[PDB]
Amino acid sequence: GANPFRPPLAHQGLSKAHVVKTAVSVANRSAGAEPFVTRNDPRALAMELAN
Amino acid sequence: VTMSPESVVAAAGGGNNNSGYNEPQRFALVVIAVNHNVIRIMNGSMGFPIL
Repeated sequence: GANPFRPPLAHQGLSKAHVVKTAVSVANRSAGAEPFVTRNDPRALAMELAN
Repeated sequence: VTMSPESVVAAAGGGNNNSGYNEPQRFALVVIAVNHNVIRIMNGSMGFPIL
């Protein structure tokens, strides 16, 4: 039948076109930035009383 | 799933002889499902295109 079983030729494989289960998309949540409420107390200022 | 009073009473033992629930009874829930799939035969090979 021209159908031998010996050849280990396992082809190339199979292309996974899609996945059975879709991947949900979560909302991106960043974090602190340059003015991320930090303590530095350089000046402490001086508020003169007007009256 | 909501169980039944017969199951509730059969869970506790103490049944008389030839009643089946002489000893405490334990139950387990089993669920199976049946689904479709697609198989592609090419290059003398096989596999699920959608996986």
